[PDB]
Amino acid sequence: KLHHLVDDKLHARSTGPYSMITQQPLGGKAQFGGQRFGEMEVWALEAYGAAYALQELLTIKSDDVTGRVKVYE
DNA sequence: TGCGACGGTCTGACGCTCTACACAGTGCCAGGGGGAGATAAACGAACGCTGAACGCTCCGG
Repeated sequence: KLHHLVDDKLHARSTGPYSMITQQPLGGKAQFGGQRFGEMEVWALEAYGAAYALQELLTIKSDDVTGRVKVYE
C-alpha cells in the first residue's frame, strides 16, 4: 500500500487565499490554492478556438481585483 | 583586408501537484532638542434649584 493516498491527493477550490505580489491565487493543497493553467493549456484552448473560455480562465477566474467579486455576486 | 580562432556574451534547458524550510564571527558616553504622557486652571455653556404661578377639576361648606 503506497503513500499516494487518495485522501491527500484530492483538493478543490472555488475561492480562497490570493497571492500578494500579484493578485492571482496561490498554490498548494494545505493553503486552499488553485490549479495552474499553464501555457500548453492556453495553447490547447486556442487550438479549439474558444476565446471566451480562455478569457474567463485568464481574467475572471484569477488576476482581477474587481472582476472576481462581481462574478461571485 | 581576409583569415580562423579566440573569446565573451547570451539564451533556454516538457508539464503539473502530493510534497513545501529555514537561514549563523570584532566601542562608548555626554550634551541637547521634541513630543509623548500627567497637571491644575479657565471661559463658556447648560444643567439644576427656586417653587412661583396659571389653570383645571374639584368635593364642598
